[PDB]
Amino acid sequence: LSAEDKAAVERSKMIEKQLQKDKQVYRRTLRLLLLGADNSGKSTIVKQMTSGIFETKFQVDKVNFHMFDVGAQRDERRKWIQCFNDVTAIIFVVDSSDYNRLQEALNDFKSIWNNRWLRTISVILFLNKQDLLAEKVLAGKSKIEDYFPEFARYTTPEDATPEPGEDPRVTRAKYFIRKEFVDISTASGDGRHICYPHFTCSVDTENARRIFNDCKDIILQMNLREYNLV
Amino acid sequence: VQLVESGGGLVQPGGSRKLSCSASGFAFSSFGMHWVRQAPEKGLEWVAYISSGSGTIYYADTVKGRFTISRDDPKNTLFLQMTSLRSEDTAMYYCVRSIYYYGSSPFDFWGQGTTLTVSSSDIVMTQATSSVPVTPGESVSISCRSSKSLLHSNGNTYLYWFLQRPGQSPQLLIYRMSNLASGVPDRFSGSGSGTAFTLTISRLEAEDVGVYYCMQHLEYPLTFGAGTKLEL
Amino acid sequence: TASIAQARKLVEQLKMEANIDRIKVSKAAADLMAYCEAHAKEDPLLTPVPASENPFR
Amino acid sequence: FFLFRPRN
Amino acid sequence: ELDQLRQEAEQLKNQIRDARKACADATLSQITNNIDPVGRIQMRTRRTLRGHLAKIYAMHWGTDSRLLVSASQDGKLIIWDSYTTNKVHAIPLRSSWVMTCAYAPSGNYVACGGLDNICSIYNLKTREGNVRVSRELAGHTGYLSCCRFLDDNQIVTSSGDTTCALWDIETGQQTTTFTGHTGDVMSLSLAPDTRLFVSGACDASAKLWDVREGMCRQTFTGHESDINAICFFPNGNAFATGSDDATCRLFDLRADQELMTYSHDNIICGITSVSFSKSGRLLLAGYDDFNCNVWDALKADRAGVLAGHDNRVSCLGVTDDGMAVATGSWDSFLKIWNGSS
Amino acid sequence: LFMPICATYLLIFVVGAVGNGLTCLVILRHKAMRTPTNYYLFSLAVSDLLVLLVGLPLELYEMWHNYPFLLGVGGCYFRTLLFEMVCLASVLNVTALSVERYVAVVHPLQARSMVTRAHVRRVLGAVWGLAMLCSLPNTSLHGIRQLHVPCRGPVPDSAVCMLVRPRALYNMVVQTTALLFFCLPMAIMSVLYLLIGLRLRRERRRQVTKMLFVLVVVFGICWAPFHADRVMWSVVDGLHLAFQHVHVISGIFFYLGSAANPVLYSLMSSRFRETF
Repeated sequence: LSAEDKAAVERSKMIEKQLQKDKQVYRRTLRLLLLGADNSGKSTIVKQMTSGIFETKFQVDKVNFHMFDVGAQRDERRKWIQCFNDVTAIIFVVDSSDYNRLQEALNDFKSIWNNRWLRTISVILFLNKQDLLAEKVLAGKSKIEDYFPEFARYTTPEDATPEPGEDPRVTRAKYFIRKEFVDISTASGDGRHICYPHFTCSVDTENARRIFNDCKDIILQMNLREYNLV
Repeated sequence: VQLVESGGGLVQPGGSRKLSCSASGFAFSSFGMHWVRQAPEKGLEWVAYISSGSGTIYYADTVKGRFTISRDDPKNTLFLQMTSLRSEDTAMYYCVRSIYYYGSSPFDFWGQGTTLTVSSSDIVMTQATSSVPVTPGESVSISCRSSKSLLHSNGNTYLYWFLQRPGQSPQLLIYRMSNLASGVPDRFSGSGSGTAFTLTISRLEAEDVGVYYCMQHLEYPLTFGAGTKLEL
Repeated sequence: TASIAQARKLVEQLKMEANIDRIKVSKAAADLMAYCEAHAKEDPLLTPVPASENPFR
Repeated sequence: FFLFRPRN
Repeated sequence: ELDQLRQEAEQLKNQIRDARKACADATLSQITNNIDPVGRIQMRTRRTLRGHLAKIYAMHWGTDSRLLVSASQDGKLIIWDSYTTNKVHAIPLRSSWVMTCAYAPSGNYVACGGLDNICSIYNLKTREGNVRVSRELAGHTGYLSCCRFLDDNQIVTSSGDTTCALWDIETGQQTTTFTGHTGDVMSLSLAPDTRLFVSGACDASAKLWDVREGMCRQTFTGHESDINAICFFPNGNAFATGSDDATCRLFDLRADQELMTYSHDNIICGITSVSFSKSGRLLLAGYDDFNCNVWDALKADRAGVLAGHDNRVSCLGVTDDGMAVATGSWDSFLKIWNGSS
Repeated sequence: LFMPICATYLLIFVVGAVGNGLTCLVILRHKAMRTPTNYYLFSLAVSDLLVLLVGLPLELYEMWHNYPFLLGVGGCYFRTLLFEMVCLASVLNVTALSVERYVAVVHPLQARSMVTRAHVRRVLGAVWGLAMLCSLPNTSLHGIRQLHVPCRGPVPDSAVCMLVRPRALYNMVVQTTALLFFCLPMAIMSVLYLLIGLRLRRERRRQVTKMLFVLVVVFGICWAPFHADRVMWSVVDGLHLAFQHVHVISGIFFYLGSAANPVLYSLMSSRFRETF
């Protein structure tokens, strides 16, 4: 190696040092993809925590989270969703204030769930805007059975312990929405993905902790499989 | 882009002095740095080298041990500490910028200098003549002959050409033969056989007056030619 | 409405495409084959160069 | 009666 | 009357089909049956580039046939000296999800873009020493899918916004916008003369565009699914395509129709990248299988395979000198392949 | 005497060879099976396979030809060293796997630290280097011996590999290796698998919690007879009929473990079942 080639190799080695020093960070960070219609409070969650993509960053218990919200991109999701085949979780937010919007949300959840490339990505499912759902179902001006007729026969499962201070009507409605999404979650996938339904509202400060616990479980299952325990 | 050297002055023999150069306007961390001296009315001579990240340091045999080269990247300052000065070390010390990668142009920037007054296997570079009289508009040729073939197995011919105008730091014209850095491409050119080299000026102008120095960059003891001074 | 303008644009572009001066696939294939054979001598992937001319070895 | 030897 | 307009569109489409059928006096397989077969191409991994932290999406060759630019979703463009495997530059990007990279034909600039909807032009030859963002080019209601330099000042871009755009880099403005598609445009190929370029899109059609006139000269519609990759034949008279359907197709501009189709029943995975050899006799494609396959562009026979990847090949660029084939994969490695002897 | 022992040994040999070959072949052949977590499994498979190949064939030979050692003095030292190294290496592979699987208790550091092959190479080097280094002290004591003076000496006129130094030093080595490579690994495994079961118990998989202690029990059953043999010989004279039974049964159990390690650790896992 001539005098110049040795220095070029030194430069390459320093670049390798930088690449390792930021590889450590990259592998310590947990990548999250945030999806949901405009009716859904993705913006509210991110405010409580490159027009095409917004990289929010937040930290819980000294574990770094990267949260990507895909913005001004056409709705034919099929293509760019290939990129996120290697993310810790998909955070799916749906507006629980029931309307015809919710069936479209269910179809979108299906499309995300059954995607060839997301075959191994867990979905953290925020059934957001619970305050509005409670108000709406207590007022009764519009009732979920108008759009989802199966609610006329649905009765609260006993195993789902209700939250304190919540009316049985609200509990039944929110549990029905939760079940309607979970059914799509369970109909396909041989355990390679799990949905983690969480109810939340705009004022909720806990969402980062919920994502932390869900990523905990997802990484735990990935380890159990990778290390051959399961 | 500035490299401003500090220190210098007058030193009694056997003393110590601490030259420093401040780098501004470029990513100092990524650049290798050289010290090149010029004794009064004599040619350029290589002194020391410190690579990026300080991974590699080299010294001239006439400097080993006596001088130490160090850099402080966050303060954008290069240093050269001299332990036992001698009358032979009286020279204007230029801080020289270098960056090394495929297609890079080493030795592309030279600081203004710091005047310091004190009260083999090396590739010998020979320049055909000390002086060449010329007038504007003439085509000119300067030639250098190395003691070793600089054409490496890599295909590069590590020969450099510098122009030093009166009262100015050397300016890099051709960094590997036929590669032009600060060039006026219609005027400057260079070619060589790998052991004999020549620099051609197609149409000389008043701005071309100065001493043209050849340098090799194949072996670390970096050896400049004595220089050819064009006069008009 | 936008639909009628979109349809008019579509038909205009279709007319632009219709009038192009096509050639027989026979001559097109002949030209591609002629180019392939003419430059076959200088394709390091089709006809590997010796290890000395190969820059990567 | 013959002696086996340990699996060293 | 919109009904008459759509009926006229149908009649024009039938006229197009009639003309193309009338021009189909033969077929490429019939004409080329007599040509000597290529034989088994046994390309071997000459270099492996192991720098990237994550999936490699795109790579491009400099005109010098020695330098590479390689993009990974970590947000790094690493410029590789292929001969020595040295890393010439590591460019940290302000957006991590980068889908395309381009190397200026002069070598002065590299472009990159992705889900940021911005084509970032980086200056590699600054006086300050560091690579800096020369300009950011931003208009697209969609991710940037492919970018290619016409010169140091003009760059074509394609996006999921169903449009391609010709940008004036000095001003940062769209000189011309190409709007004839209906799905996401996924790949661009500039003709050798740089007057025309062909864009494949998810609408299963490849369209030829005149860079100066700004109009779609022709549309090609042979595929069944998204055209993930496109590459001009070296003489500019034909171009190859690759689709999610595991079929490549060779289209001729003069004949305005498919000349050949490249498919084998052992392949059930979509083409990710396509590029020709210097002579055009070899068509190389990446597949998601994960290996690459070399196709005789005229005989349609699979001439060889490049197996050395642990995940799907995402990019495939033949050197302008024809001397090597680079192949990037989601396994974070680039493999440079060359002939056996 | 011989034929039943030979039959059991060769059945164990075929079963364990099939298992270990299959796990190595799956690790190598399929792209999704060369993750760094799999290199611990490959090392374990290699260790158990060498335990079978180095011990089981030559043992049967000794089951029929005690007098004379076939492999010679250099072969004597080489066989003792390699066999002891592979046994200790299997033990330390299991212990390192138990420590690495403790990441189920500290969940994200597995991804943060193991995913780099540098860590797997470091820990495997530690395993095998320790195995060789701690194999050396025991193996230095064995050297081909024969000393009879022909007063009315017997027919055989041959030599055998055995303890050249004093039996007390061999007892020291045997008991120290038994402690540090059965009792300490056993304690580590028991504690760490109790903790794994405990943190998998915090809810609101069961087969994992069962299988972990199945692993601990198999380790005990399979290695206790081995150190039992070595200690029994080091501590003993007319009793050697008991040792005659102990050696054979301990061989059966030890090589059954050497064959079962693949089934427990790699083959029954979800990943391997999905790639057969």
